[PDB]
Order: sequence, then C-alpha cells, then structure tokens
Amino acid sequence: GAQVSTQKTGAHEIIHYTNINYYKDAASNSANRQDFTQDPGKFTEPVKDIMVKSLPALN
Amino acid sequence: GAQVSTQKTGAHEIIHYTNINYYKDAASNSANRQDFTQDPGKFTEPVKDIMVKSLPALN
Amino acid sequence: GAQVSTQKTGAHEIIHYTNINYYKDAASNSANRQDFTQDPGKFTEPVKDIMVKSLPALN
Amino acid sequence: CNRSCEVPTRLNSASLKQPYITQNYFPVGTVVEYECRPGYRREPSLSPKLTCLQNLKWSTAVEF
Amino acid sequence: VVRVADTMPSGPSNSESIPALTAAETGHTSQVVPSDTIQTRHVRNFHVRSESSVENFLSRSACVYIVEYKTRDDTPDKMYDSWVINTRQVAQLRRKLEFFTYVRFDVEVTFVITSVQDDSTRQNTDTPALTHQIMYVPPGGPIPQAVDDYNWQTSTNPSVFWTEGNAPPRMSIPFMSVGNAYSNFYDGWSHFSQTGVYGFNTLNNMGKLYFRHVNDKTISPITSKVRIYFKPKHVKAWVPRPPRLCEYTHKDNVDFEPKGVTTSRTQLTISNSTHVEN
Amino acid sequence: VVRVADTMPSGPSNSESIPALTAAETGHTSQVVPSDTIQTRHVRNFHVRSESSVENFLSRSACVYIVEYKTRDDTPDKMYDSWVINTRQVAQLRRKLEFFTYVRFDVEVTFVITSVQDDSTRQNTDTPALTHQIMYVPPGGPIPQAVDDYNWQTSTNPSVFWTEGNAPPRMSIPFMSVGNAYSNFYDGWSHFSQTGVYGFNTLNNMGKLYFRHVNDKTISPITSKVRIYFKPKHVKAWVPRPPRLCEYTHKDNVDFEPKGVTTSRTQLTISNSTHVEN
Amino acid sequence: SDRVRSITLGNSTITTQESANVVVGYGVWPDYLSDEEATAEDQPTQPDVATCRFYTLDSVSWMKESQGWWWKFPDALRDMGLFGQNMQYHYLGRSGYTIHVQCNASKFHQGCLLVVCVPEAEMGAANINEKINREHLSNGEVANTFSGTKSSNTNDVQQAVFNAGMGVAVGNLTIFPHQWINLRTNNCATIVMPYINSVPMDNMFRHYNFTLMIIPFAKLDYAAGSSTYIPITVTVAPMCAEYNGLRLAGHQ
Amino acid sequence: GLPVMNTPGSNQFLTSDDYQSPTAMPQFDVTPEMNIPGEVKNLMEIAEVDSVVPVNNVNENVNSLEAYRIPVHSVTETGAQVFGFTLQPGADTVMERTLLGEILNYYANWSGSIKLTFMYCGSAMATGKFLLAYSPPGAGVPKNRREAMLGTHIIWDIGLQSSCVLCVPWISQTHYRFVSKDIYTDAGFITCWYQTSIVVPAEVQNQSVILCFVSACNDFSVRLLRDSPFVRQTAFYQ
Amino acid sequence: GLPVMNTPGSNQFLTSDDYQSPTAMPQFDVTPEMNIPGEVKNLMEIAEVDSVVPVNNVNENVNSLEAYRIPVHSVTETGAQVFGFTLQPGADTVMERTLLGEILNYYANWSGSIKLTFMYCGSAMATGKFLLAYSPPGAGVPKNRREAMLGTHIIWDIGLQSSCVLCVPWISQTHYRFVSKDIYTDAGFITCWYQTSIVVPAEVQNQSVILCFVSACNDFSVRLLRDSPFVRQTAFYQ
Amino acid sequence: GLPVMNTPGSNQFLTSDDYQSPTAMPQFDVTPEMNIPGEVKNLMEIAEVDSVVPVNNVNE
Ligand SMILES: CCCCCCCCCCCCC/C=C/[C@H](O)[C@H](N)CO
Ligand SMILES: CCCCCCCCCCCCC/C=C/[C@H](O)[C@H](N)CO
Repeated sequence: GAQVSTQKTGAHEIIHYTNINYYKDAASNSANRQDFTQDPGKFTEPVKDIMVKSLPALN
Repeated sequence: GAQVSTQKTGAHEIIHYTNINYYKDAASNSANRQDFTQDPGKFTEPVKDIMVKSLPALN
Repeated sequence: GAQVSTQKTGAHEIIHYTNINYYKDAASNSANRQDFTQDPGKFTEPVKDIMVKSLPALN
Repeated sequence: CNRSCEVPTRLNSASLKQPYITQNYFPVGTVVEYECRPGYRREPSLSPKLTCLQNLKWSTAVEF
Repeated sequence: VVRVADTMPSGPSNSESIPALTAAETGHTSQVVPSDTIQTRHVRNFHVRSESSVENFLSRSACVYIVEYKTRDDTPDKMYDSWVINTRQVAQLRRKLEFFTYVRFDVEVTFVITSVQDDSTRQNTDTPALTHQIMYVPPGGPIPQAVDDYNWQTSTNPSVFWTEGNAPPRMSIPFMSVGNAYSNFYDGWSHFSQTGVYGFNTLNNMGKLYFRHVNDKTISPITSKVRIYFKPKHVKAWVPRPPRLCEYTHKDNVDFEPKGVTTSRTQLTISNSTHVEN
Repeated sequence: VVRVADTMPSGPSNSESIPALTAAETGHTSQVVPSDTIQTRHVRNFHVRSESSVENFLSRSACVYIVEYKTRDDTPDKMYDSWVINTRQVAQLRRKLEFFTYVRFDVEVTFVITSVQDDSTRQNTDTPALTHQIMYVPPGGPIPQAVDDYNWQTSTNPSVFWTEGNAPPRMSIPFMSVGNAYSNFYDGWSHFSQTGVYGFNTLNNMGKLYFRHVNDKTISPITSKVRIYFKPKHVKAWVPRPPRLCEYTHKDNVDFEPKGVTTSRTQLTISNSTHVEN
Repeated sequence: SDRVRSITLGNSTITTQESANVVVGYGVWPDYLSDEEATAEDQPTQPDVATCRFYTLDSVSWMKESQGWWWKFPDALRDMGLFGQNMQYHYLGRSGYTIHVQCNASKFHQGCLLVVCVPEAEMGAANINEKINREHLSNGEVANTFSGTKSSNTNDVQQAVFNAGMGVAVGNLTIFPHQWINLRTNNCATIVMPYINSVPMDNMFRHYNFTLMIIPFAKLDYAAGSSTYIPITVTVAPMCAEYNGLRLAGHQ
Repeated sequence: GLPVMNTPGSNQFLTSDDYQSPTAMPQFDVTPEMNIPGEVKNLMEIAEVDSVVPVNNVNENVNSLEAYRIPVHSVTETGAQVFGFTLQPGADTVMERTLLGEILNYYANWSGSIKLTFMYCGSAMATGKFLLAYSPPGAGVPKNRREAMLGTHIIWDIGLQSSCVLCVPWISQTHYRFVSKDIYTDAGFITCWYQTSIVVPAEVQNQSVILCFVSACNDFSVRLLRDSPFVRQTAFYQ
Repeated sequence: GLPVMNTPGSNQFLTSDDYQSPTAMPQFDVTPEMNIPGEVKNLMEIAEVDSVVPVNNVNENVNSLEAYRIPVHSVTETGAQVFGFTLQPGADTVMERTLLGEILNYYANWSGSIKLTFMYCGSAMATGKFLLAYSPPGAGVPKNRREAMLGTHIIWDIGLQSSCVLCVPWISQTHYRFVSKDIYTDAGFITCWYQTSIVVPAEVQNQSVILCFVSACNDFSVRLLRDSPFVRQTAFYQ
Repeated sequence: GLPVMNTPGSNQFLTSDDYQSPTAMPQFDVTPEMNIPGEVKNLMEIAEVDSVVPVNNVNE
C-alpha cells in the first residue's frame, strides 16, 4: 500500500521516492511540504466592481 | 500478505495505512480499535409488545 | 518504486542490485558512480577547419 | 537580607552609570540605567533601562 | 464509520400524538428525539462514538502491583519476591473491570524495572549491568525457595531475561481461563455444602510470578523494583453493572464501609449567588 | 510544481492606457507588471515559491520552555517540576505563531534531557543509568504532590519513559482543541458580565506536564534539565496579521512598552559618503 | 460615472456622490450559517429587516491635532433598537456588517484618513502588569481616543498612535480590509465584513469581534477662513444576522 | 545487512500503544466462545438507560433513601418553586454519582442532548400540573415563574400516563462542553414550578413524592479519556 | 532476524525532520473543519499587499505618526530633491520594519520586482509633477536632476488620479540578492525630484504630504529560512 | 516489531561510502543550471592533452 511521488529537484537540468504509512492515526503522518499553490486574490484586489488596470478606475 | 485499511481522520475536510501480521498466534496481533458498531436495543426498550412512542402505550 | 541496475563486475568471465530512494530531497540520494561516458573533443582537437591526420595539415 | 538579583547584564557596548556600578543588593522593581561605552553613540529608539522582575532576573537587554 | 444520529427539522403540532407522556413504570427508557417536543432545524451531525467503545475504554496499560527485592541481604527471603496474579490490588483497573460482569481478553504485559543503590559504608563500587529474571509458574507447578535453587532452570516455565539499560520487556498472553469468560463477580461458595470461602476467590487460580537477580551476590546492597503493567486487548464484555460507589477494603471480597449517595447541598432549590456585593 | 509568473516582452507605447496612474484610495493593491512601464524582454523564469509556504515556514522544531528538577533535595518540591502548557514563554515561536490569528495543526513533541552532577563532598560515585518519566495531565485530572505519590501510576494518562543514552523521546499529538481552530488572539472576557480575566488566557486550558526521576533517592545530588520541542505540522492558517513591533512583557497578555517605528536617520535625503578622502 | 453609489438595506438608504469603490471583505459576502457547519440544535431566529438596517453612531470632531478613534462593534451596537434587544435576550449570535464612514470637506481642504476593520484587536494596558476596565476598551457608541505620546492612566489602554494599541507598526495595518478617506477624492469608507471567528456562533457581550479604527496619517490642515469644524460620522448596518438560544434579559 | 536509522521515540514505553508482541504460551488452544446474552460493544449503550437522580441531597438525606424523593404537596399559593439544579453531568453535585455521571467522569468532553423523566409516585385521585423548564445560560437563575416560562419549558399534566419526558436540546456555540467546571462552557439550569397545585379529595394523603430520572439521547458523545476524580487508594489492598 | 546495518546519523535529533511518530492520543476524534474566510496558503500572498513606508524617520519623527509623512511644498527653484533611500528591503533603515521587510527578514535570499506607490494627500487645487527614479548601482548616488533622469524613471502628473506606481524591475547578474548587507549584491537607489513645483491658488495651504507604499510583484521569491535579527529575549516571560 | 540482526560492520565510518543521508535544508530550491562551456566528465579527457616536458633539468 505504498505511494510514489516526485522529489523536489532543480530546474533546467522527476526522480521518484516512496512512502508507506505505518500508523493508524492521521496525526502520525509526515508533514505535507509539497503543496505549492496560492491565491492572492482575496488580499490583493479585495474589492467589488473589479478593476481593469488599463482604465483610470475612477470617474 | 498485507492488508490495507483506512486511517481514522477528521470530518468535513480516506488516507490508507498498511499492516502485516508477523507471529503465529492470534493473541499476538494489534488491538482492534476500529469497530464502531452498536445496538442499544437490548438495554433500552427491553420489553415485549414493542411500544410505538406516539401512542400512550397504556389502556 | 524500486529500480534495478547492474553491478560493476570484471570482464571476460550482469549481476543485478536494487535501490530505493527514501527521502524527499534530491541531495539525499546516493552518489552516481556509474556514468562512464566522455568526450575529449573540446580539449584535444580544439580547432576550426578540422584536420585529417593523414594530410600534412599545412600548405 | 531580602531577595536580590544578580549583577546586571554585561553588554559589549554599554556600561553602567555611577551610582549603580559599585553597589550590590538589587531588590525587585529596581531600575538601572546604562551609558554608552567610550567609543559609541546612542540609538534613540531604545531606552537603556533594566527592571529586575519577580523571578530575580533582569529584563531583556540587547544593544543600546 | 458509524456517525451519530442526526436531527430532523420539525414544526408546530396540535394532535393526539404525545411523545412526552410515557410510562416509565414499564422498565422502558423513553426514546424522545429532540425534534419531537420543540421545533428543531436540520443539523447534519458528524460526531463519532469512537473513543467510548469497550476496546477504546479498556485498552490502556494500567498498573497492578509493585514488587521489591534486594541483591544482598542477610535473610534469604528478601533476595527474591513473588506475587500471586490477580488484578485486584489497585483500585483504578479494578473499578474499570468491575464495570462489567464477565470479560474475555488477551493481556499484553510490560515490566518497568528500576534499581536503587541502598545505603552502606562501602558505597563506591564499579558494578556491571544488572540482569533480571522474571519467571511465571502455572497453577500447580514447583515453586522456588531461594535464589540459588535449581527450580529456576525454566525448562518448561516461560521466563524472561532482561539487561539493565534496554527497552522494557513485553510479552502477550492469550485467554488463560477454564470458563467461557472471566468472572469479575461470583456469588457462590467453594464447597458443595455451601461452606468454605465466599466470592471470587475460588476462581482466581492464575499461578504466580517470581523475580530474582541473575547475578551473584554483590559486594553492596542494591534493591530493584519491578512494576507489572497489564494491558487488555481483544476485549468482549457482557451483562453490565452499576459502578462502585464505596471504597475497596480488601482484594479477596467486596466488603465496604457504607458511604452516602453523593455530595450534599444546603437547600433543595437554586437561586442566584448570595456572595459579596454589586 | 507551480512556477512564478514570467516576464513578457514589450515595446514603445503612446496611448490612453495608463497602468501607472491608479487609485490607492480604493483599498486596492495595484497589479503593475514590470512589462507595463518599461520595455522588457522575454524572461522564462524558473523560480518556485516553495520555502515561503506556511508549512515550510512553521514546520521547524522550535523550543518553548526549560524545566529543572533534582534527584536528591531536602525540600520535596524540587524533586519534580511542572509546566502548564502554552506556547508563549519563548518569543521566537510566539512571534511566528502571531503572524496569524487562527491556526490549526498537529504537534510533534521532542524532549532533550540532560543531567548534571551537582556539587557535594561525596562526589565520587558509581551511578547506573538514570530513568525519567514524563507524564501528561489532561485538563481537570488529578495532579501529583510528591515523587512517591501513587498518582504517577499512569493508568489512563499518557506517560513516556526514557533511559539515559538513547535517542530523545518523540510523540505526535493531534488537534487537541474544542473550537474549530486555535486562537492566537481573543478580544473578550471570561465572565458574561464583561468582567474577569481579559485576553487569550481564557482559551488555553491545555493541561500540564509532570517530570520526575524514576529511580529512588540517590546518594549524591544530580539535577536534570529537559527541553520541550514543539514542532507544528499539517498546518492551516487564517486572517493574517501585522508582525509585532514592540517586545513582549508577559505570557498572559499583550502588554508592551511603546517603541518607535524604526531605526532613525540623520537626514531625509541621500547623497554620497562624506568619509575620509580620495 | 462610477462615483455614485446607492446602498439599500431594510428601510434605510445611503447615497454618495463622491464614492470611489466599495470594498467587500476577504472576498466573502455575508451569508447565513449552513446546516452542515452548525452546532446548536434548536431553530435559529433570522428576525426580519428589523435588524439588517443602518444605525448611526455618534460623531467625532476632527481637529488639527486629533490622533485617532476606535469602536468595538458587537458591543457598540448594544442600544440600537431590536439589534440591541435581540442581543440582550439571546445567548448566541452571528452577523456580518456593512460599515459606512462619512466625512466631507471642500476642495480647499487637505488631509487623509485610514479606515481599517481589525479582527480580534486585543488591546494592551497602559501600565504593564495591570487589569483593564471594560469602559476603557468599549464605551458603547462613544469613541475612545488614541494619543500621540504614551499614556499612563490607571486601568487604561496604552494609547499611542505609532503602535495602535496592539503593539505593531501602524503602517502595517493595511493588511486588514481597509480604505482611505482622502478628502481630495473620497467619502466611501465602505467595508463589508463577513463573520470571522473560530466557532460557528458566538456570544455578543462576552466576545468582541473586531475594531474599527480611524487614524489620520496626513493630518487635517486648512487655510484661514475655511470651516474649522469637520465632523466624522460612522454608520453601520448588520447583515445576515441570526440568533439562537433564547433566555431572559441579559447583562447591561 | 540493511541500512536502518533509528528514529527518536525508540526504546520508550508509551501507555496507549498498538504494537505487536510475542506470545509467552505458543500455539495455545483457546476455549470456545459461548453466546452469553447481553453483549456490550459501546459504553454509550449503557448511558442511554434511565437511572434515578439523587435530587433531595440536602445535608442529611444523603444517608438514606430520601435523597431520591422530591417533596410535593398542596400549596397555599401557586406559582412557587419545587426544586432546581445546574445542568452539569459530572461536575454538579446532584447528578454526580449517577450512571451517566459515572460513565461521564472518565471523559473530559461531552456533547448531545439529555433526557429527564419525572415519575409521579402519588395517589390515583391526586392531580395537578407542573412546569418543567430549561433556561439557557447567559442570564441568571430565574426567580419567578414568569421568568422561567421564557425558556424551553413543558407543562406536564398528571393523569393516567404518570411520567413525562423533558428533553434538553443541544444549544451551544462549541461542538463539545467540558465535563468539569469552567466558565467558558456553562450549560444552563433545570427548574420546576408549581403550575396550579396538588388537589386531593378527603381522606387522601396530601404529601407525595416525585422521582426524577436521567438518560442520554441517540446523539450523545464523549471524547477524552482521563482518570476519574473519585477513585482513591492509599495502600495496596491485601 | 533481518540483517540491518545502522548508518551514520542514527540516534540524532535534527531540527527540520520529516519523520513519522506514534500518537499519544490513539484514535482521537478531531473536531470538524469550518470554512473560515481568508485562508493563507503562502506567505507571499501577504507580501504582495501594500504597506506604508516610514520614510521621514529623521532622528525624532520615529516616535510619532510623522515618520510616514514626506514633506512637499512650493520651492523657489526647481530641480531640487524631495527624498531618497537605498533599495534594501530588510537591511536599509527605511523599509526595515515594513510588512515586506518583516516577512523578508526571516529569509536570507530574495528575488523579483518591487512596486512603490505614491499617494498625494494634498488639496484638490494643488498640482505639480515629480520625478520618481531608480538608478542601478555601479555609479554613485546621483546628485543632480539631470544625472538621475538617466536611470529608470517616471514623470508623475498630479491630477484626478492621485497615485502612481513606480515598478522597480529586476536588474541583476545573480538569480538572488541577500536580504542583509554585503557589497557583492548591492541593489540601487530610489530618489524623487521636483519636476516643476507645487502651484496653489490663494488661501490654500502650500505645505502638503506625500505618502509612500511598498509591495511585491507576482514574480517575487525568498529562499533561506533563518531567524529574525529583531527578536530578543532575556528571561522567560511569566 | 521486525526481527533484525545487526551484522558486523555496523556503526563504523568508512571513507568511500555510498549511503543515503537526511537533508539539513529540507525542500531547498536549488538555483538553475547554466551551460558553462568546457565540461569535464573524465580526468582522462585532460591527460590526453599535450604538455611540455622539463627535459633539461640538469642541477641549475
Ligand atoms: C513470563 C511472563 C508471564 C507473565 C504472567 C503474568 C500474567 C499471567 C496471568 C494471566 C493474566 C490474567 C488477567 C486477569 C484475569 C481476570 O480478568 C481477573 N481475574 C479479573 O477478572
Ligand atoms: C506524554 C507526552 C504528552 C506531551 C504533551 C505536550 C503537548 C500537549 C499540549 C497540546 C499542544 C498544543 C499546542 C498549542 C496550541 C495553540 O497553538 C497555542 N495555544 C497557541 O495558540
């Protein structure tokens, strides 16, 4: 019951590793340091009537 | 000869684990902490002529 | 998620080994001591108008 | 013979003034004050005072 | 995964349906859902009755007895120590087992062994690592009488050797009973004439443990103390029982001092607090 | 793998499109790409925002408190030591958690235990390997009062035994909170009349740890010091917060000495350096 | 033109002719609690438009040497009619808010305001190891005032503008939902806060949800002859409010 | 020859383990299992059963059966009070040593609704009404009958059906409450008020007795194992 | 019986581990997750938000709100200077304690472009132009207006749109620069120059205030975790 | 609980090892590789290049 992911590696020049979960609890697992997504659309641009960035956005 | 079950996890937001039995006796195994069924129908409602809960259940 | 390569052995008289990567980083892996290629064409013969070795290469 | 603190924290750029540099027996709540060691100048965003707390240890003092 | 029951929404009602009026004289616990008396809303409930199950309630490594024995004593009876196996000399695990009347389980046993150098004149020694032997005697076997007895030679008896500094010893033991389950409570006699000994003392019959230092007689006294940790697992239980109110007095009966029902009050109604001022 | 955004090439422009002139009065951070004001080139960028994520920022084993206790003292209160569990007595991990307002994580806990022989006359001993016990008490349980108390018998409380010379102890703990997340900041009172205690001290309620030597009273004093290392993992965080400027004063409030905004300067314009000579 | 904005809630209406842009929250619009995240079991009271309407707080006067003001909003709306009464008879409550701050001047005036909604603004005490009285934190509809120099009133909040009471740099407060009332071009300090807490419903008196702050960075400054009295009026409307756990009259 | 790195947490003894162990009695023949009636698979099958509440525990009646008897008689003025206690199963002195309280003191968090059953153990000619009321916390304890009729109440008519069920719903802001006493998870009050009176004919005894039960619903749950604060031992029992 | 060879690095405690551990609370029921608005998944979602720069920190204005107010007035001779600082977010005293600087002091390498926003908080009749200029390093600090117009500059006209954005691009030879001060990764200078003047009508105040913001672009990145040089502790907080 | 027997040669430090190790800087972002001209993959690419022989090394 193993699962294979990719190792973090350099760019411009896909090596795999293995992981097996041994314990019965979800707090026992290793930390998930491979989630790189983001969404800064709720902190920047937190407005109504979404602006255009080419118009003056007033008058 | 391994078997894969699910880990106990939180709700509202299926991770698997593995288990292999090594010894020849059934008393050697890990404890079965994942049986969540119940039946409180022999302690509560321990009667004959099973009641309805909407009727007065007398006369 | 294992990979099987060949062991370095003597000549004139293909035994396999196994390798599993355990850690999440590429710097954690074992050293790659099985790359035997070469190209001494940039240190020797570093010229333009590539010579023939049978001609006198002058006049 | 009340409870007393230690010698105040020796900084590598600040030394004590001269009612405090000699005398021992620092009680609780006692404030001491530092001056710049002679060749240095003051950072105006930091106040050079140290209060001894209830657990007989001085407050945090870093670089005045 | 078996979730708890949900709450269904309700509304006003004016009918001859009476969920509130029941008869508690029929030995019957009423099953009034909270949506039957007041108007409730739809609540999708995500709670799990996981850590209230009998396995999740009993499978903890509890403690049952402490055993002390020395390695250099003038009397030969304090150079080893014994314990007849019951689970009834510490009140916590005893009360937790006395929630139920009949139980059936396997026992995972751990010893936690600590040695203390006793006081003497020649207290500066250079002692190598101590080694302990923990021997189990089934009911009826031959018992040792000294530390150098040849009854310790463990040809059939299971015995466990341990060297100081490692992990504690641990072994599992299957269901060692002659009945179909264990008996926490036995209302009967030993002899057929209804005489003899009364209670659960007839049904223990578990044999006993023996402890000694494997090393020879040292030049300075060292006492060792070993703590037996029973840990029940693969557990089933039948015919439950009200929890014990009064305090225990002995290990071989249920005899007690009469305690009242609960903690007292000052009056039978409640009100706001009558302390200091506004 | 989510790379950073690239730079697209651009050229001259003379139009009514004005990316530079914005209105910062609308609570709006302008989104001016560097290819919108100057002429840029095509740069295929390979940078990864990996080690700035919340998991890569918080999942380090920080330190929270030091605990000292002796093995031979005349007073019975320095033979063991306790600590009510908070994360607010070391400023580094406290400030890193106070980047965010609500957090939710599991804790991987490591103890680093070191013993020092204290000063005495009889300092030449032959001491066996020391053994430590680290007992956790959930909020409301019974607390020990001595080293030989029978409240240490860990029948339900999780306790960890360690022998000197091995790897440090490590155990994980799940999300032990009653709310949907932890609260770094709580602007409220304890009592409904808006009295009582103010701040985050109402929401700690974590229980406490207890430490003792498993061995008996030795013939020479040895002090032991244990360092608790919390290490958060499986982390989520909500509603961020400006980082704290001033220095902390206590563990139960946010009270502070007023510090200025930043380090000062000598004048408001810059120029070349006015030091020694050519 | 997009300088005009009308906001209709209940039986009240605010029209602005020199608005700039309405901010709404962290991207989230206020909404009633779903029955998949709910904890309490009895039927909640979503009252009417009787509470979801604009209420006017008191006005503060913005002088040349004023420093700042703050409010505490589940406590500041405690006497505004049926919102205050439904606060006083229920145990749990839950509401978003639409805050509209007014301030006007002429074109010959200058000065800039910062209007932030700060969740969980845990205030610090003036003298360090000392309790804080409830009147110094929240004074109902009446604004409490920061100072310029550090303050040392007993049982009072440490009120310096360069630390904003909490102990951070005041130039870093633009991480919360905010706008600027620049008197050159604004009157639209509109901020639609969703409900932000770590429990799905909470008590109104025991817990303060957030704190409005009006801090003038570029101070009010004018030439001689212009109107010297410039008031600031704060109008607030709860949104999507609901209540649960009815009992007798609460703590005033 | 396998490359093995020992992790921290080696060679310890943790109490709640789930490891495997060798058997000291190898290939042992376990006796066959018998179908004993009344199997318990969950402790929550026990807590859903009625058990009598020692309500009248006023300072001497603890040492008798009179702790369970709640007094009721005919009153010369209606609108009075009958009894009252604080809804804390495991902290409050009234339902402390009950079956639900003794299951519930081995835990530290609880949730779900609680039932309350009132059996009128009086004459067959006696009649009267009561006001069984639950008031959520946030205000004080109600002091009149007209303040306690604002809560979650039920009016109970004594007739041929001699028992009623007051079901106390789950009104909270958190998913769990503590079984011990803290101010953040206060839980409310249970009071009972004379609605009219007790009215009896001639040569029938006025002073009768109401008995109170307690149980749990089908959505009741407990979370954190701890030791009970009632077990006390000084020396070994020998 | 497996042949296992222990490798070096056994029985140590390394700080940034990613190992597995046994649970001290087995089979614990975690409370359900709630959708709290405003989730942070990356610290770089925070650094892209505007925050005001304490530019006027000249030797006393630190202890007031006047650190954020940059002075501007009408000048009797054009071509002068307004302010200036050194582009080092985390080493330079100006943007040291900013939001980008406080995220950025827990790191040791940075890369990407940086935005700068200038809000004119003056009268509605006042008008004038400025020269917002960035000069890459290698030469000195520019001393005239005609030396600073050779860099990467923008001329900003004050009108109805009251704020401009100076976007400082990424001009480097290395992929990263250090957040601290070393001479190999110097980063340039930001200066502002009066382009014409401030021109006001009668009975309008001359002396006004410019406010400066700072943020990061969508290509900003940080690399090496270190501790901040600002946290300081002497004894435990009790 | 796995039965493991330690073999001889445990807990030594041999110089020419090829083992695996944990990383002290987890999930570190390595800078991208650049095509620098003149790559050496073998030392025998160097030894095949001419170099002058100091033949007349007579004593001064
Ligand atoms: C070599 C190691 C062997 C160690 C032997 C120690 C334990 C062996 C005895 C069997 C354990 C039975 C546990 C008790 C059974 C019943 O539950 C009790 N009488 C209480 O009902
Ligand atoms: C037998 C070993 C058990 C060791 C027990 C030590 C840790 C148990 C306490 C739970 C840890 C909670 C961590 C702190 C929670 C919150 O983040 C803090 N209050 C800060 O908000």
